[PDB]
Amino acid sequence: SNHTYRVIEIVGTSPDGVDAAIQGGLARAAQTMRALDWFEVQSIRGHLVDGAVAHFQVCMKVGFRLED
Amino acid sequence: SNHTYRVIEIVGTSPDGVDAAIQGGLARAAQTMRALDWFEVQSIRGHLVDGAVAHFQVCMKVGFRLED
Amino acid sequence: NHTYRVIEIVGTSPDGVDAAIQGGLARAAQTMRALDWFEVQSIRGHLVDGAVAHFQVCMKVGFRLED
Amino acid sequence: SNHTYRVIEIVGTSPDGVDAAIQGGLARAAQTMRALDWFEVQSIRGHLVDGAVAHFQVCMKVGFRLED
Amino acid sequence: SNHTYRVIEIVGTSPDGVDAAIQGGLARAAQTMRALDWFEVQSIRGHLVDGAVAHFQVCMKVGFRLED
Amino acid sequence: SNHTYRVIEIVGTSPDGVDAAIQGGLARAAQTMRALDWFEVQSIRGHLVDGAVAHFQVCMKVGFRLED
Amino acid sequence: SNHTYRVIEIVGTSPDGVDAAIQGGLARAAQTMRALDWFEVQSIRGHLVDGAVAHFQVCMKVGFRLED
Amino acid sequence: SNHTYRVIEIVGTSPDGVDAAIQGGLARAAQTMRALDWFEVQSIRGHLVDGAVAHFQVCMKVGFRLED
Amino acid sequence: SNHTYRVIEIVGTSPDGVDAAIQGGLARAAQTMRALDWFEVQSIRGHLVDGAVAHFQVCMKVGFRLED
Amino acid sequence: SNHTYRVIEIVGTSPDGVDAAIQGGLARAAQTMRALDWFEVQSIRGHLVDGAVAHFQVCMKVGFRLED
Amino acid sequence: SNHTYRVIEIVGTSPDGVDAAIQGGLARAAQTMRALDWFEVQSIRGHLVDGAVAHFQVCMKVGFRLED
Amino acid sequence: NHTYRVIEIVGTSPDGVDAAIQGGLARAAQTMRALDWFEVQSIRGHLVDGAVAHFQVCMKVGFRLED
Ligand SMILES: CC(C)(COP(=O)(O)OP(=O)(O)OC[C@H]1O[C@@H](n2cnc3c(N)ncnc32)[C@H](O)[C@@H]1OP(=O)(O)O)[C@@H](O)C(=O)NCCC(=O)NCCS
Ligand SMILES: CC(C)(COP(=O)(O)OP(=O)(O)OC[C@H]1O[C@@H](n2cnc3c(N)ncnc32)[C@H](O)[C@@H]1OP(=O)(O)O)[C@@H](O)C(=O)NCCC(=O)NCCS
Ligand SMILES: CC(C)(COP(=O)(O)OP(=O)(O)OC[C@H]1O[C@@H](n2cnc3c(N)ncnc32)[C@H](O)[C@@H]1OP(=O)(O)O)[C@@H](O)C(=O)NCCC(=O)NCCS
Ligand SMILES: CC(C)(COP(=O)(O)OP(=O)(O)OC[C@H]1O[C@@H](n2cnc3c(N)ncnc32)[C@H](O)[C@@H]1OP(=O)(O)O)[C@@H](O)C(=O)NCCC(=O)NCCS
Ligand SMILES: CC(C)(COP(=O)(O)OP(=O)(O)OC[C@H]1O[C@@H](n2cnc3c(N)ncnc32)[C@H](O)[C@@H]1OP(=O)(O)O)[C@@H](O)C(=O)NCCC(=O)NCCS
Ligand SMILES: CC(C)(COP(=O)(O)OP(=O)(O)OC[C@H]1O[C@@H](n2cnc3c(N)ncnc32)[C@H](O)[C@@H]1OP(=O)(O)O)[C@@H](O)C(=O)NCCC(=O)NCCS
Ligand SMILES: CC(C)(COP(=O)(O)OP(=O)(O)OC[C@H]1O[C@@H](n2cnc3c(N)ncnc32)[C@H](O)[C@@H]1OP(=O)(O)O)[C@@H](O)C(=O)NCCC(=O)NCCS
Ligand SMILES: CC(C)(COP(=O)(O)OP(=O)(O)OC[C@H]1O[C@@H](n2cnc3c(N)ncnc32)[C@H](O)[C@@H]1OP(=O)(O)O)[C@@H](O)C(=O)NCCC(=O)NCCS
Ligand SMILES: CC(C)(COP(=O)(O)OP(=O)(O)OC[C@H]1O[C@@H](n2cnc3c(N)ncnc32)[C@H](O)[C@@H]1OP(=O)(O)O)[C@@H](O)C(=O)NCCC(=O)NCCS
Ligand SMILES: CC(C)(COP(=O)(O)OP(=O)(O)OC[C@H]1O[C@@H](n2cnc3c(N)ncnc32)[C@H](O)[C@@H]1OP(=O)(O)O)[C@@H](O)C(=O)NCCC(=O)NCCS
Ligand SMILES: CC(C)(COP(=O)(O)OP(=O)(O)OC[C@H]1O[C@@H](n2cnc3c(N)ncnc32)[C@H](O)[C@@H]1OP(=O)(O)O)[C@H](O)C(=O)NCCC(=O)NCCS
Ligand SMILES: CC(C)(COP(=O)(O)OP(=O)(O)OC[C@H]1O[C@@H](n2cnc3c(N)ncnc32)[C@H](O)[C@@H]1OP(=O)(O)O)[C@H](O)C(=O)NCCC(=O)NCCS
Ligand SMILES: Cc1cc2nc3c(=O)[nH]c(=O)nc-3n(C[C@H](O)[C@H](O)[C@H](O)COP(=O)(O)O)c2cc1C
Ligand SMILES: Cc1cc2nc3c(=O)[nH]c(=O)nc-3n(C[C@H](O)[C@H](O)[C@H](O)COP(=O)(O)O)c2cc1C
Ligand SMILES: [Cl-]
Ligand SMILES: [Cl-]
Repeated sequence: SNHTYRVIEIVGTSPDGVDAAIQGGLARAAQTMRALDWFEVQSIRGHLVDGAVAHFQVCMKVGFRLED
Repeated sequence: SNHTYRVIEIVGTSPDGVDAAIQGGLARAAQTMRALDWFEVQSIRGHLVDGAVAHFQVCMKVGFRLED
Repeated sequence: NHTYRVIEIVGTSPDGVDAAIQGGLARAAQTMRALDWFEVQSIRGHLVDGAVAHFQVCMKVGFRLED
Repeated sequence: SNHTYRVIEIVGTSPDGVDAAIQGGLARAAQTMRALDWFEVQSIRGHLVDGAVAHFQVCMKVGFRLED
Repeated sequence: SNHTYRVIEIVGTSPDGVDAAIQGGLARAAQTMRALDWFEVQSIRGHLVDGAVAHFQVCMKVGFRLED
Repeated sequence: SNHTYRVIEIVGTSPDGVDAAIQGGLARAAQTMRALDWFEVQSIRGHLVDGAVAHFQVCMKVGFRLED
Repeated sequence: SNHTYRVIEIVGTSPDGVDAAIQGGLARAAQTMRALDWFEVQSIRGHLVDGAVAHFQVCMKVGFRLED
Repeated sequence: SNHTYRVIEIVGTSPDGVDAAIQGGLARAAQTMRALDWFEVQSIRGHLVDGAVAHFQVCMKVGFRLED
Repeated sequence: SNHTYRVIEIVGTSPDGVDAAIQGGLARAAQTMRALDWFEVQSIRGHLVDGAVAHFQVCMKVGFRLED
Repeated sequence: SNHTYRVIEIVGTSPDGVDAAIQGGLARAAQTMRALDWFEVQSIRGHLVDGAVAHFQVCMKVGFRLED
Repeated sequence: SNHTYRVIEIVGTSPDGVDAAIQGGLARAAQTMRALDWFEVQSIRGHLVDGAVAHFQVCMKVGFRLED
Repeated sequence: NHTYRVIEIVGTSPDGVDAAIQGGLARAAQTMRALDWFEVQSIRGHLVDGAVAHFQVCMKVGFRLED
């Protein structure tokens, strides 16, 4: 037989930067999901409070292997 | 950093128009989902019957804050 | 089994997006048969006196080809 | 001689729908700008409060003729 | 009212080609999902081993009718 | 110093696959049109009947040389 | 008014350049079509012979107002 | 620090072609803007009158170095 | 309804990285603009000198609420 | 590790179909290139003769790991 | 039942225009490469010196038949 | 006057996006001359044990062609 994958979309956030947002988001996914394989960034965004980046926001597609 | 969002995709439908289709799709999401925050229209389509629009169909991405 | 044709039109209306969509499809319906679906390609409009004179909705329209 | 146009980007908002957001945004532009000619929609979005569309948000490119 | 569709994203795989990969992914979705209506290919990819295609990988959006 | 080409859009269909759907569409185009030169796939879609692919649907742009 | 427009797709060609390719195609559309209003360039392509550009090929969408 | 660039969008027009339209728009921008560095074409369009191109219209993003 | 936003485009730059480029561009915007609300990265580019990155350059759309 | 990959672009062709076109091109890349890892389909095109598909043409990006 | 094509990317430049920039790039490609078949413009850009276009820059994809 | 070549590479790094970008350009710099610019095409990564094993940044890299 042959594997099928599922691709969900999440947004990781961090006040520090793009990498921390990515990893922040993936950690929350890892808490409940198994067989996480890859991610792809869809967009990089952020919210500004008093002229400053309050949160970096990285929208990601996340691929994991489907269990039966 | 801590907050993570989930982005699901739905198609709202209505015979009345684009707004009606958007609000009908979102309304079904609100029956089961919590902390809904935003939507984005991916496309606007429709099925035609008797040379007129039977249903407007608006495809939407919908973001909500993930609970623990 | 069936082959479909996809043509591109622009429906316009001073009232809004729905009316523009419908205005355009109705003109298509006058001459074309077996119209099945549509997809909006863009939503534009012409402005006069700083207000929307016409909403213009570019659509692709799919209909089943006859023999 | 021959005309040049300027293309700015705005987001109109309304709690009623897409058309009202478009027109809401264009009215604010008209208050200060002259020779407004066309617009194109870049995206349709919205903010959700208690499962409901609080504001429809329509990001638009707006073209106007440049004065000298 | 009038239906709302849910649109999920999966990746079908097969060593045999694009069709088999497509039918492979959908067969896994059909094991657990009801009222599957349509699919759209997002991309066609593959992993290569020793200079030959090990698996075709077809990423699909898949739309089904939501139950209450 | 001369020729102009026309580009029309069709959707070929077939229960057998992507290739069959491509050829099925082009064959209909070949019944009436002359000097067909190239095609380009715009999208691969399909309708699902109780979990299986009923019809593969391949949307194509088809280019042909215009006669005077 | 509440006019409807038709958008067709053509490829104008010329050995001289992009401009010449655009007007070559539009002239051919102008031989049969009425109320031509606008064009939009989709792509700029060409064919190479002996390491030179034999023909510039400009693919255009051409919008015209439908008569009754 | 290190510079920030501003990126504006204009439409150059000319009855003569794409180059002249491009140079036309930039000449108007250069009348009032300083430290113009680059441009990128977004689209090439035109208005048609009596079956012929009245004006070429080239939409450009234009980047200049911000002063303090 | 009433609130309207403006979306300008800027390129932040830094020799240090992507985050640094983002924050430097936004910082220049905050010196003169008020009620900044969000940004979106349009692209990530850079200039190379001596076979290394002299400056990271992140192109950003930046939205702010229009005052009366 | 901290490997770097090279992505090249090829068009595989076959009169038989899409799958056959993909593997035709990959086999030619496999005749000279080492550590081929993945491909992504960019477009599916073809040439028409006598109203039939003479050659399926699949444009692919092909990623391989750079050696030292 | 055979040929494979290679697709490389170059940027032709010229102070005279888009066409000249296209031909200038292809001529360099013609100096070393054989069986050049087509090109496609990816983007039209340019560098500005004190308000005027210094160099038009046309990025192209260039396709040629691979020899054995 | 000058013609440029645009190649596509993927720089990787377990540390982040910048390090991935730089890791990739450095490998390019080992063999290529007159490297002038880069553009990021995508940011991806491989996951192991539910954490980022490698950040992968696909880039187009422009360099001036010699004669
Ligand atoms: C609601 C939601 C955010 C909760 O996610 P979460 O809190 O992060 O984690 P979940 O509660 O989903 O738990 C993960 C589930 O996937 C399962 N799972 C984890 N990895 C898996 C994988 N590799 N393959 C198959 N199943 C897996 C877990 O066992 C668990 O299943 P269970 O609940 O049946 O025991 C998420 O499930 C979701 O967004 N679902 C979609 C909801 C939707 O489509 N909305 C409808 C509105 S119209
Ligand atoms: C199946 C499905 C259509 C049903 O959606 P629904 O009828 O709108 O409601 P659900 O059954 O998902 O219930 C909502 C869930 O979200 C959870 N929830 C709601 N809002 C949440 C939020 N803000 N954060 C975290 N969890 C939330 C609820 O607790 C509930 O979970 P539970 O039933 O396990 O306790 C939908 O969940 C779905 O499409 N998900 C799976 C699709 C899929 O990927 N299938 C794989 C086939 S290959
Ligand atoms: C700040 C801003 C939002 C204010 O806009 P507004 O309140 O809606 O209206 P403005 O204050 O701009 O007034 C319109 C101006 O354009 C002029 N104008 C109007 N239509 C015009 C047209 N057809 N052609 C030329 N000028 C025109 C008006 O005369 C007025 O000029 P003036 O201020 O020199 O007297 C807007 O000007 C803007 O976003 N500018 C860009 C700021 C920017 O780039 N940010 C830099 C941060 S890095
Ligand atoms: C977890 C997952 C991989 C498992 O998928 P699966 O093994 O193919 O099938 P599931 O276990 O989800 O079962 C499908 C569910 O949808 C329901 N269902 C099926 N078709 C439906 C439809 N047409 N309408 C409404 N509900 C439907 C089924 O009853 C079942 O619900 P149940 O588990 O409460 O009984 C998949 O559900 C998924 O990717 N969910 C989203 C997880 C997610 O978003 N993670 C968040 C991490 S941040
Ligand atoms: C109506 C339609 C679906 C029927 O297509 P079809 O049955 O496959 O083929 P047609 O009946 O059009 O026949 C093809 C025509 O093109 C001509 N033709 C074929 N190749 C040609 C060529 N390369 N150069 C010039 N003419 C050519 C044929 O001679 C024939 O013309 P004729 O019957 O007037 O002599 C199709 O023509 C179409 O989609 N037209 C556009 C419809 C439209 O835009 N409607 C607007 C609604 S708002
Ligand atoms: C066949 C074709 C190439 C011939 O085009 P052409 O030589 O440039 O011009 P045509 O022969 O179509 O003549 C132009 C038509 O448009 C009509 N016309 C022109 N402008 C019009 C306008 N503004 N509004 C309404 N009608 C208009 C003319 O009356 C004429 O039709 P007529 O022969 O009934 O008088 C072209 O019409 C075409 O590609 N049609 C579509 C073919 C198609 O879809 N095939 C499907 C294959 S599956
Ligand atoms: C109004 C507008 C059309 C007029 O443009 P214009 O006639 O070509 O030139 P302007 O009058 O704006 O003059 C350029 C300004 O930029 C300044 N400037 C020029 N180059 C600069 C640079 N490199 N860095 C910083 N400032 C610069 C000039 O000093 C001048 O400022 P000043 O008017 O305060 O003296 C144009 O400025 C515009 O589109 N602005 C945005 C309006 C807008 O966003 N509207 C909001 C409606 S909701
Ligand atoms: C010229 C420019 C670079 C200077 O930007 P800057 O140095 O960052 O600061 P500005 O000079 O724009 O000053 C900020 C303006 O925004 C206004 N403002 C700030 N935030 C605002 C907000 N939230 N809502 C409304 N107005 C606001 C300020 O009052 C000020 O206007 P004023 O100087 O007329 O009183 C910039 O304004 C610009 O690029 N605009 C014009 C570009 C253009 O379109 N030129 C046309 C050439 S064809
Ligand atoms: C010219 C070309 C078509 C010939 O390709 P080909 O026949 O398939 O194979 P080549 O002749 O290049 O040989 C493959 C090379 O890759 C090298 N190689 C293979 N896999 C490798 C890898 N994983 N890592 C590092 N090197 C590898 C081989 O050593 C061989 O080089 P060598 O001749 O020094 O031993 C192709 O190399 C090409 O298109 N090059 C680019 C041309 C170009 O950019 N022209 C610019 C015009 S302006
Ligand atoms: C290095 C480079 C810029 C030089 O290009 P150039 O000076 O215009 O041309 P080249 O020196 O490569 O000569 C073209 C080669 O392709 C061959 N060639 C030309 N047409 C061919 C064809 N259609 N089929 C097969 N080979 C062909 C030529 O014979 C010559 O090969 P040879 O010298 O080994 O006999 C170019 O080859 C290139 O961009 N290569 C890829 C660089 C790269 O990917 N670097 C990785 C850094 S991480
Ligand atoms: C000029 C044009 C807009 C007129 O459109 P219209 O007035 O709305 O409708 P038409 O005049 O084409 O009439 C509809 C045609 O489609 C046919 N038809 C309707 N539905 C059909 C379907 N489902 N399948 C096949 N044929 C169908 C009708 O029989 C009629 O053909 P007929 O005139 O030979 O009897 C025309 O359709 C068109 O845009 N064709 C293409 C123009 C073109 O390509 N020109 C090339 C310029 S270079
Ligand atoms: C295999 C490959 C990755 C090796 O890359 P590498 O090890 O990083 O560097 P190379 O081995 O190519 O060496 C760099 C070349 O570019 C040349 N060069 C460097 N900078 C240059 C520049 N600015 N302009 C022109 N030439 C340059 C060098 O002189 C050298 O050529 P040489 O080997 O003839 O002396 C190769 O460059 C490649 O990917 N080529 C294309 C592969 C291909 O198209 N194969 C077809 C398969 S179907
Ligand atoms: C993906 C693809 C794109 C092509 N684009 C063009 C084009 O834009 N213009 C053109 O004239 N020919 C185009 N062609 C046709 C090629 O020029 C064709 O392969 C060539 O003319 C055949 O000659 P050969 O014997 O060298 O292979 C394209 C072919 C393919 C496969
Ligand atoms: C915009 C464009 C796209 C093209 N795409 C392809 C293609 O994908 N595959 C191909 O083989 N030829 C392609 N071609 C080349 C055409 O097939 C070419 O115009 C034709 O073969 C020339 O024959 P003719 O005498 O009928 O004009 C393309 C040409 C143009 C202008
Ligand atoms: Cl998506
Ligand atoms: Cl933009």
